[PDB]
Amino acid sequence: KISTSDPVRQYLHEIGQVPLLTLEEEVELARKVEEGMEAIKKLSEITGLDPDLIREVVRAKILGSARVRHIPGLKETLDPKTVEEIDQKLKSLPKEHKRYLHIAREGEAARQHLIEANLRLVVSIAKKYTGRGLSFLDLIQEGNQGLIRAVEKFEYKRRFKFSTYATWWIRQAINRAIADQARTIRIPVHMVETINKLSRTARQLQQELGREPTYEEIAEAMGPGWDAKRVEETLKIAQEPVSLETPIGDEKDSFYGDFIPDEHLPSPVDAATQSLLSEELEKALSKLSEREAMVLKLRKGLIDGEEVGAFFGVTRERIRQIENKALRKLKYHESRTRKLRDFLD
Amino acid sequence: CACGKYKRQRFEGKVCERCGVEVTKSIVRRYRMGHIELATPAAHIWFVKDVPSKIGTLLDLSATELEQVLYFSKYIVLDPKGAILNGVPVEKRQLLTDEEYRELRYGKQETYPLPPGVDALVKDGEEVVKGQELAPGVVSRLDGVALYRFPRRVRVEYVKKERAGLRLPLAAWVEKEAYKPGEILAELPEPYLFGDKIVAAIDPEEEVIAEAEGVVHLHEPASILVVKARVYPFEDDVEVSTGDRVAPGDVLADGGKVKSDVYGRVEVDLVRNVVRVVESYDIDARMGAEAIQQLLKELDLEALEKELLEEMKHPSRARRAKARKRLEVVRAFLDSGNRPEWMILEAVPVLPPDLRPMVQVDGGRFATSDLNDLYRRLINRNNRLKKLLAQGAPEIIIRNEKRMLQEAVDALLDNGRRGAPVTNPGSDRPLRSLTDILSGKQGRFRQNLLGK
Ligand SMILES: [Zn+2]
Repeated sequence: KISTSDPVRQYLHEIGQVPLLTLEEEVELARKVEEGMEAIKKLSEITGLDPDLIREVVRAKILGSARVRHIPGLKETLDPKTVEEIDQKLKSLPKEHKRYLHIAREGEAARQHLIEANLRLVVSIAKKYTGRGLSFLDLIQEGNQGLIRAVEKFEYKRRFKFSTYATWWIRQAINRAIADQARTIRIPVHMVETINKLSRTARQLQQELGREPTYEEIAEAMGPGWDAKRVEETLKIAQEPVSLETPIGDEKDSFYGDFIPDEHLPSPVDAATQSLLSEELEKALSKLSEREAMVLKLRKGLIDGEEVGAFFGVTRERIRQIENKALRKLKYHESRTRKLRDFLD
Repeated sequence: CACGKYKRQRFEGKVCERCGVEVTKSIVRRYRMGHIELATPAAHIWFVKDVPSKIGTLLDLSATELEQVLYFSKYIVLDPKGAILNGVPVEKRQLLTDEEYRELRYGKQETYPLPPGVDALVKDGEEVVKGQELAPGVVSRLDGVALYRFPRRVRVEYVKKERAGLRLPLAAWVEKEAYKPGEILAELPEPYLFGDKIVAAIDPEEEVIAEAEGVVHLHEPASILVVKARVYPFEDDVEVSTGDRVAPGDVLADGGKVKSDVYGRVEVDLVRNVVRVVESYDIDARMGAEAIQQLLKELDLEALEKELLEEMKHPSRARRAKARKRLEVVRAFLDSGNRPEWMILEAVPVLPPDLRPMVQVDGGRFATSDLNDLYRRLINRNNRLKKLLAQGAPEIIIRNEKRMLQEAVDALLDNGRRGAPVTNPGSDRPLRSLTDILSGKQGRFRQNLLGK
């Protein structure tokens, strides 16, 4: 039906059936998550397999079958045979190392378990970074990605609990998202805060003047290197675009995007131009010397805009020689049979 | 070209060595198509929400409600097989809820009831919890009445200092007597003069005792797992060695997913050789376009054609009428044209660029075809999805996103059929959906005839 409610209910229901106890459960899971790490690494140590491979195989066996490997990550790990081979060596690990295998999986689980339990935490946080320009669900989702981030770095050895830790790692993820996706024309985090400070300042300035500050105040109040050109520029980037498709005039049925003209396209007038220009330019180019004329015709009209580097083997003296003498005979007879004079431009 | 290696008409049909640009003006920039590759498919709203759900009609599902049910949220439809019961056999095409679904795959019943104090229920439960098979309605005796009303075995968790006996290796290291030397026997204090057995009652925490530093004095859970616990399984090589050997060899998978006999999950507790084996089995449960993509490929329209042919002329008017409407769609599909697996979306065509401009206006204003904000919607979601799968994946969050994703895929195609997307606070306006472009108030075919 309506999407917010359903997810809310969805995780709230699961937290409702499994919140994590203050100390015990978060401690428990944590301990298991870390042992998994220590396990996986020791596993890479004895198998010679990359911790990345050991991590993905335990993931498959605990989180999902061939289905989750094939669709998400295209196909480099054979759906059945590949992962299985890896699990076999894990079994072969006698009593000593087999232990790390069994631990890794259980740890992987714990992880995923703690992640579930602390989803209310995200939404509670994400709840306040609402009106920033992101969808509540988008916001929670990024914040969610943030909690997963915290899970990788939390050191249970250092007594503090995951609550305060997740807060940071989540708030970071959210604010970035807000800065990276909110606008249609991407704006770096610095420009963002910049804009916030700019806005905030315009607020304190609105406070007393009764005059929406000229870009003079803003410069001053802002700080060290702020000037009128700077603020006029920032607020120009601050305005989000407009809907190319928008109801205009009397909204009866007006759509904004038809009114903008086109530039690259040669309005007939220009196509006719290129025709005569090229035909006449082509006639002159032939009744001459295919030497310094093509040099300057090709150097100027074919690739990019170098007198010396313009002519093949013949130096500058013959260049200027024929350039200026051919260019003028060409111009002065074109003066006789006036075809070019009427500036095609 | 972009960089300028080749710049005129002589070589009009060739591409640049270091950068790819074949040319004739930007009209190419306005007619070319790009695509987005979707993580986990989603489906066209054009085919799912027309009155006759072209997919609901073809796939005999609840033509209008079963779809909506599995599509946007998590209501699973058992796709191929799922041996374990609900009370009745596996429902080939029927759908179930998260709750009951949950009850299935992990193990019949989950009951975690953890005791209030340290000595009353912690003792009732412990005595009957570790090796004793606790029958249904096991009346634990102290706070109120701890009621365990379900199946097979039980696993308790933590304990204080009322008296320590028969528990796991946690406390072993604490009182160095038994883990340092063989002194657990003399640990029984004064009557030994006239497996775990500790002192009369000396330790009260869930700690490590170097110096009582790594601790956690708290509560004690007594969670009843309804699963069958095997301690000494043996070796029989008919099928591949199932379960475990006495103590040495353990062929079972670790403690997540392992199918041995009709029972299909296997947890492992290396404490006592205890191979926890839960009972539910391979139950293909899916929700979303994923589920329908499968169902759609599996169907041999010829069979359903012939099946409906018989259903059509033989039974009475109620079910045969439905069958005639359902044979219509199947006919054309096979007749001439293309085959029906395509209705599902996993590759989203993207409209050209110049047709969804980004332009400089007055003052320095800009203007872009609404389509572009929608596109970003999808691309962002689709990407957040990929990264969400890779990072690790807690179920709720992945679906949560998949939902958004779906929604998004609707947005560009057609907006408003299900909710209406809005550019941020400024105009509560439906971002023109590709649909609205074709039909719309003042759309395409429309103004294709109003005038040029
Ligand atoms: Zn190039």
